[PDB]
Amino acid sequence: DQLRQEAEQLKNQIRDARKACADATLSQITNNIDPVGRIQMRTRRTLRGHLAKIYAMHWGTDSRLLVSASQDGKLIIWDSYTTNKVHAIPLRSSWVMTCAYAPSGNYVACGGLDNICSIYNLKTREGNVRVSRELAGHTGYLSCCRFLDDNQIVTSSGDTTCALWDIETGQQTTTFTGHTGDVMSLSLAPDTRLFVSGACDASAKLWDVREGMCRQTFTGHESDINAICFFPNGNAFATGSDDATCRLFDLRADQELMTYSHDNIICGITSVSFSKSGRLLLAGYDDFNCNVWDALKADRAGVLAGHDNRVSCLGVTDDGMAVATGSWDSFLKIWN
Amino acid sequence: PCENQAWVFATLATTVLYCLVFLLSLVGNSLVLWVLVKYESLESLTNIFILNLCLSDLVFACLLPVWISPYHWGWVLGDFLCKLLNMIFSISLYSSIFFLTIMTIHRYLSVVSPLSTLRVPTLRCRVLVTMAVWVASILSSILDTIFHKVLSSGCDYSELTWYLTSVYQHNLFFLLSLGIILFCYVEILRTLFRSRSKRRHRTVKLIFAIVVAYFLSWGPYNFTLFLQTLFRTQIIRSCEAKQQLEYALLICRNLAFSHCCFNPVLYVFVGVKFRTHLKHVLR
Amino acid sequence: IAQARKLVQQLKMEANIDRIKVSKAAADLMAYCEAHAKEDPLLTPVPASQNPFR
Amino acid sequence: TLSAEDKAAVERSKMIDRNLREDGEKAAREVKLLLLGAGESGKNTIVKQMKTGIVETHFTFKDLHFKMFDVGAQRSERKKWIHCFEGVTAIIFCVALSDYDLVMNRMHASMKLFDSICNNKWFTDTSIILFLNKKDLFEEKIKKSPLTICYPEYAGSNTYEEAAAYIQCQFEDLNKRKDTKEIYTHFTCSTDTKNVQFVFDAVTDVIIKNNLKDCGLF
Amino acid sequence: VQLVESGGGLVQPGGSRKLSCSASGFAFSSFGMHWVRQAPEKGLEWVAYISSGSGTIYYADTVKGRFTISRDDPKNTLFLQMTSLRSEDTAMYYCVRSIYYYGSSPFDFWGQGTTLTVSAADIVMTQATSSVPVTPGESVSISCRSSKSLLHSNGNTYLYWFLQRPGQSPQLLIYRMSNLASGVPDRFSGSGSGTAFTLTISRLEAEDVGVYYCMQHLEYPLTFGAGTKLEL
Amino acid sequence: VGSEVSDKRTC
Repeated sequence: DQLRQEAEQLKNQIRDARKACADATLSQITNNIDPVGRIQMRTRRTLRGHLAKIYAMHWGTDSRLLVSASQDGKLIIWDSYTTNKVHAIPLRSSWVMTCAYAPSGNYVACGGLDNICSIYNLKTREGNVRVSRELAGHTGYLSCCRFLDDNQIVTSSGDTTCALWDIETGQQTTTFTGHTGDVMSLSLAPDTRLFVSGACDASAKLWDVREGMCRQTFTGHESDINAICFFPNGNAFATGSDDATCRLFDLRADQELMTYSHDNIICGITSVSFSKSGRLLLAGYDDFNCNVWDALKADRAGVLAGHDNRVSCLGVTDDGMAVATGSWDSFLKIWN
Repeated sequence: PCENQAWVFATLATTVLYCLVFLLSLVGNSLVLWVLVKYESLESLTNIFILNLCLSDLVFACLLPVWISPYHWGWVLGDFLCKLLNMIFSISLYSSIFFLTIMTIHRYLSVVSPLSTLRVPTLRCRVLVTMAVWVASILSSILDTIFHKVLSSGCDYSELTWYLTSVYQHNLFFLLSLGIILFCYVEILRTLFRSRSKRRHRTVKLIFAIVVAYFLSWGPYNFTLFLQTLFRTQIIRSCEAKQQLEYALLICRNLAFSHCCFNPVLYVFVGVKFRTHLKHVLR
Repeated sequence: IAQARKLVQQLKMEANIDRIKVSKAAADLMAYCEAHAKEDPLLTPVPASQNPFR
Repeated sequence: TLSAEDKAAVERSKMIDRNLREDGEKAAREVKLLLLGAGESGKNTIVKQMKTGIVETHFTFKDLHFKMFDVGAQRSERKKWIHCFEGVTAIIFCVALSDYDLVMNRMHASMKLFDSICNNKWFTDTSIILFLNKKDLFEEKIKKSPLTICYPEYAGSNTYEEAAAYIQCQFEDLNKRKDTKEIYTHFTCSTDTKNVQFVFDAVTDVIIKNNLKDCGLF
Repeated sequence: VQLVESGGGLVQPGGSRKLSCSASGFAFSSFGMHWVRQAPEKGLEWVAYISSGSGTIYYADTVKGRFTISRDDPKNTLFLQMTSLRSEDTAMYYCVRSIYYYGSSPFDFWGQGTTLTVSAADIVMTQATSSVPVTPGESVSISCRSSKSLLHSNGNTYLYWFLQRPGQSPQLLIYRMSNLASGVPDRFSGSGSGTAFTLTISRLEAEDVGVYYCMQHLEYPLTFGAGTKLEL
Repeated sequence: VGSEVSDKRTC
């Protein structure tokens, strides 16, 4: 208990350091900036074909192909320009809650309640899509999966751990421990040297891929954390929680800058993503619609209300041209 | 001879209830078509039957306002257009009745033997049965085009024999449809009664309401038509009875043509699935 | 001694992180979203000459 | 409008759609059964009959394919993945009648679990089948061990019938939405082997109700 | 991945014959198939095309009416039934597979061929230079011209390049004028715009000798070129 | 069948 009191003593020191650095607020600096006008987005495409709830999606690096995972046991690679289905990959386990697209475009990944991440090879000598490797070693359900390159993947699981894999060997290169709850979301920094993880204990942590230790820890939320997204610069990230509240954290200041919460919203937040410039912050909610938040003044500037059930996945292209939202109504929609 | 003192009242009653029915049927069937197209999938027999019945009712309602004009200034459209319109009329009517009967048969199959309905049939058979119903309606309607001309009495059948044949065919089709409907619904109700069920009162009510509405719509009209086809053959020479028979025919014909607006309420939106889908659409 | 481990992290790492002031920090976020604003196709919408999605 | 390659791509997409529709039609025939039993509540006994995460059992009975999902290997929060199972035909629940004495008493924990899943947000219209297994030991244990040690508010004898009826009544009384949901209580008969028959009857009733709901008659 | 064709031989004029091709090592049911024939001492020529799903069949006007194509998915075989063989049908028929989705590589694998000897609005592609004296090490540029603009409104220029080594089958090099085929060395580069195209090789070796063909795929029929020999 | 119009007079 002596060490226990020391830990509380250090937490007092940590809080003092954070308060000493809070000379002002983000809301007091952007008081003279011009407000972003009413952002009206329309549905250009409606990608149909899924027969069950859509749980995740990811864009390719070419901003044209996207992969979607639904609980019917199917991965579909769509051509969003022409609404064509390039591929339809059948899964061995229909309980899939995550999907990923490799930066090169040769591999896609998926995972879920079966505690295995499956890597698929899209460009083979034959004409089918083959299962390359099945990464196992997690004792909990898989929440998110992101590619580092064609050989390394990072996986967040519900067993309070994140892991780094080497695909060619199938083993864990680095294992990340320190969360006290189920990890739900995971975002990679633009330099692929650091990544943030949000768990069920209302905490966000910054890890170091090459080293393997928790550089920083972030608190402030009151409930479960369901989404995380890196700022395009790489010195900030946004979180989404079940208490109808987004927040914008900072790495260099080690503090919370802004909170995006309204009074008429009481539902959870399922997906959080940014625009190309970082001025807009798209967020999906349980109330069947998505809102566009302005990241610098925390005032709502748009509502996307074309869906019939809970919006579960939301992504923005690499060039910022389109925002695609998928919901539990088995429809994807490309907004512009 | 006799004078239809009812003509003055008949003109007004037609020109008011026909317009009301046309507007209500237009809005209801358009709403049903929108709800079915946007959300539902065209691979389950229920959706196909509902869509086709709604389309038939919409065509009937669209053709309805034409027959208002002869009451005011007679029929001047033409010989061929009269045949085409009178063919479309019969096509819509018989298709509506046949699809209602087939839908009731499908409901009885689904409730009595759920396992048979669980295995979804192939797409080929559904188009076959739809085309079968449509071609049956075409065969039942094709006689009117070649057997009905334009005469001094606006559009009317050339010979009395074809008038008798059409009336008797209408009566027989109604009787067969009613028999099938009653058998299927009684079987469904008995099956639901045999085993303990939750909220069975709602289903009992909706079956009774459907049967009562169908009978009230299609029974008195056919009985009055059968009385008229006896008076026209001149087996009864009571001129006074014709005065009441004309008013009865007016009321019963309006009741029968009320079906093109009554059907979507009783067969589409009273259910919870389509009602919730419409609620989602309203946003 | 599970707390044994938890202790050192908060010390060695969390206690000693050079932290900058919120103003310097925020100025940089505002400046990114100003330099890279013109090329954003949802803040400053693009002419229907591209909507690759027209 | 389109080149030859674009037309062939459209044909490939249209074939993908046809195969997807065929797969969905085939999958709609199967019956989804969750088995969310309690800890040490005779789950091994209930999966013993069929005539590292989710464990799936596929058995057929009377030309109806049943897919049973044992999810008891998940040690994480139930709320986060409980919505993945909405749309199941039934939820098979197993409790141990012989765990009234063995203890936090197991029976009370089973009661809290049943109350948690019966009043859940996603399971309002999903029927729950309840199995009361391990009844052989209860017959001899009730004589030596009275039920009053666990249920002070009991005014019955020590016979097996009265105690079993009391347990069943208390388990069914935890239901709240008694309008679209039903509880099918049954005692596991090892010799008679009517468990599969009971599951078949419950699934048939659920299918009939769902078909009435879909037609518009409900 | 290999395609072996069986059949052919000596057929009297006015007769009939069936050519068979056996496919092993790849998903046959997902690939479209073509027939391309080469007359003795002449260029390539298109014959027929059957798609995946057997929902679209096209023939050349020369052979349309008497030649029939078919596929048997469960047995992994391709068929071509010929009736009333003329003296212009003597050639060595090759079987080419092709798959069409976004980012595909059509005309990627060719068969070995069967020799068939008988007794005795289309887009035109111009490859004027029939031969080039070459030395190993220098850069070689090979051009091919077109009549219609191959640049579609999508942005893709449907031009394909093929290599036929002496005693071997044609092999894909460049598809859509800019993308390299798999297994091809990086010294091959394709460029051009509109109706004029060129192909450049940086460092020529002793294995690059052969005939170069240019093909269009904007619309059917697919017309080949005349060839350019690259003897040393 | 009921599309015909009522007779103003009859015998």
